[PDB]
Amino acid sequence: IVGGESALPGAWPWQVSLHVQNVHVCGGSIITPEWIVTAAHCVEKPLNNPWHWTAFAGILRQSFMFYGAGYQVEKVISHPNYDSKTKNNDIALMKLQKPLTFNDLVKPVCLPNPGMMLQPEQLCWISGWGATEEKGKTSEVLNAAKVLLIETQRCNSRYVYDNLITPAMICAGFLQGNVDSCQGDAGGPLVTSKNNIWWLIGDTSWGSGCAKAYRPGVYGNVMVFTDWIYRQMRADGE
Amino acid sequence: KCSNSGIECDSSGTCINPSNWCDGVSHCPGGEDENRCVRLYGPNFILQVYSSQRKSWHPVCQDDWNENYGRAACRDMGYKNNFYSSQGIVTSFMKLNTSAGNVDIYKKLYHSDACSSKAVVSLRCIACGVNLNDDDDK
Amino acid sequence: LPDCDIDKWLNNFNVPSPLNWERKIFSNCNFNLSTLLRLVHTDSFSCNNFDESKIYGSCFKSIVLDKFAIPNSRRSDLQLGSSGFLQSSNYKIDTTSSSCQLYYSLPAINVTINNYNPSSWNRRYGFNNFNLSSHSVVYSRYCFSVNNTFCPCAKPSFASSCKSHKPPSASCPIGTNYRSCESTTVLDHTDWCRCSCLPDPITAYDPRSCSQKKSLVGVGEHCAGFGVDEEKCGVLDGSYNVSCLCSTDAFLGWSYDTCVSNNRCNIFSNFILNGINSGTTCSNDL
Ligand SMILES: *[C@@H]1O[C@H](CO)[C@@H](O)[C@H](O)[C@H]1NC(C)=O
Ligand SMILES: *[C@@H]1O[C@H](CO)[C@@H](O)[C@H](O)[C@H]1NC(C)=O
Ligand SMILES: *[C@@H]1O[C@H](CO)[C@@H](O)[C@H](O)[C@H]1NC(C)=O
Ligand SMILES: [Ca+2]
Repeated sequence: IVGGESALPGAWPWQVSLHVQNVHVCGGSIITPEWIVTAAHCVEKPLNNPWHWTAFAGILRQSFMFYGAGYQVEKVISHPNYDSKTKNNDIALMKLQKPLTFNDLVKPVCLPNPGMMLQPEQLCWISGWGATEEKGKTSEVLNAAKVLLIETQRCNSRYVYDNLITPAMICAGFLQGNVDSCQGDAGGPLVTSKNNIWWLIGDTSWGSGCAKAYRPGVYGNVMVFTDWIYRQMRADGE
Repeated sequence: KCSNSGIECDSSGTCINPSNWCDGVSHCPGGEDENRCVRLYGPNFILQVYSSQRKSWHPVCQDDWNENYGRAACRDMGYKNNFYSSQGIVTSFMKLNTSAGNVDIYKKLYHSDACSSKAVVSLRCIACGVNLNDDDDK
Repeated sequence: LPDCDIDKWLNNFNVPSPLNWERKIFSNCNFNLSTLLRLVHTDSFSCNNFDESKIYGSCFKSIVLDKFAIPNSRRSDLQLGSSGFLQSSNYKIDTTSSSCQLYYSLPAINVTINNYNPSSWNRRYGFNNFNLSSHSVVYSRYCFSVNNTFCPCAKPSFASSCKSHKPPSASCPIGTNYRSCESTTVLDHTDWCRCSCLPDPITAYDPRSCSQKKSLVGVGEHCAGFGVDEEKCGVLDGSYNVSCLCSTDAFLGWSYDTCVSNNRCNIFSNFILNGINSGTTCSNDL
């Protein structure tokens, strides 16, 4: 995260660090004791083998993420309409082999419902262990920052992203920059507060640079992917 | 992709009749027509069920509604045995046919015009959305 | 018609530790809440997902009672949603049900703490009792589970072929696999043996080789068992003539602390309210 501050324990209990070969690569968001929402570009082949992924919950520092403190990922499900060139439908689910234990440090975030009636520039939060500056290294501590929703019509302007933002994507951040997700935040949560409840409205997807002017962050529209998520969890219960 | 043909199954553009959506029998190739028939609406978690006779979403009457029915709606949405809260809350509705048998949950309800309890069903299938309550700084 | 007598069960001088917490289901009886809090030396009584004033003059299907003594240094762990040792490794408080938490105490002079390891596989391989001072209360910091095929001793035939880092060995019970070891060579050093769960299952560099798996307790569950240092199960050059047995100090990840403050042992109790306004567990407070 560029432009954020260090996060406290329990501030973001759904945030998880996803390690491939015990190195942090992407973030995720807990929705059920055994399901985690993340980005599909994080798990492109050959990184689709669920045996390679371990998830760390409730831990705020990367050096405290010893092997064995993480949970073994059992299954990885990329969106079947995911396009790697346009980053369209950049959403993926991960199932844990053993369910988490919820407490003040590990809690799920609510999946969004239809008719949320969000504001055009609704105040949101992003979080993750991504770099704090462009072309930086994975941050040690969990960071979080305030971003505002950017109307897709404005984000699709010829001066921002020329009709590259699809209905499966939403924009957040600032058209002046300074605050944005970055390298290592992919799959991380984009959450807002309404009715005293935190909702997962986006997963960190793509963008041009980090916190640059006219280049806000693009996130997967989790509301659009809501039907697909429910269908996947419904099938695993079997 | 199914405007002049029906409702898109999302199974590579296959279309079926809107009357066959959430009608109990699986027509779509992947059953997409019979697995997303129950949802939660708005920031107040208003329980809704898609009716096939009317081809639209409608809230649920609190008449004879209990916890087991809410857990059956949560299993239908993919939350498995998870359940958190359920209560009544303040025009086409879905009254609850008690003698419906061992049928899908969204079929245990029939369309009506009013609920005798005056309240619709609010449902939360999992305890989520709670974090650190920040500070008291002005 | 009969009396619940909850106060007598809560005032029994044989108090368990959080490791071996006890449970009593109260059903089909009549209870007086106001006299209950009087007969027990109540310190605090709050409720979660339930308001206390609606217990007086109400019927429930059953009232489930869990209780255990409180290690003084671990009182903060009993806060709802705490990630402390008590709820991670001994008793996880159900935060979803309608519950009530009761803190009270008994005279220390008459209280005998019952520290008992509930792990079946811990007792199978050497663990007998905690020989601790009076009023000391055992709590686990980490729990580990194993399959039925578990055994912590390396095979005597394997150990005999170790030129370096020879593991202790003994015979394992029938139906249990031996400790997974491996004869390895590095540089010119040959028969350098490498076994699992090293240095110990708590700080294991590779937890995937250790058959002992970390496990947090869930609601209604007990501790799966203390992790065992497998380098202390069996003896060096032990034969098949020696049964696999771990020493007392091979069991790790547990501590203890007294419950006595102001000459009284502090006790925790969790109430579970099942089926409000339904059942035959009625209140006589009205
Ligand atoms: C309830 O369902 C049963 C079983 O199909 C049916 O016979 C009955 O007519 C239904 N009642 C109403 C009021 O819909
Ligand atoms: C506690 O022990 C003392 C001394 O052994 C005994 O006199 C006393 O009666 C006991 N307390 C109770 C409540 O029985
Ligand atoms: C032992 O338990 C582990 C837990 O990870 C499980 O994978 C395995 O199938 C069980 N059985 C054996 C024989 O290892
Ligand atoms: Ca159908």
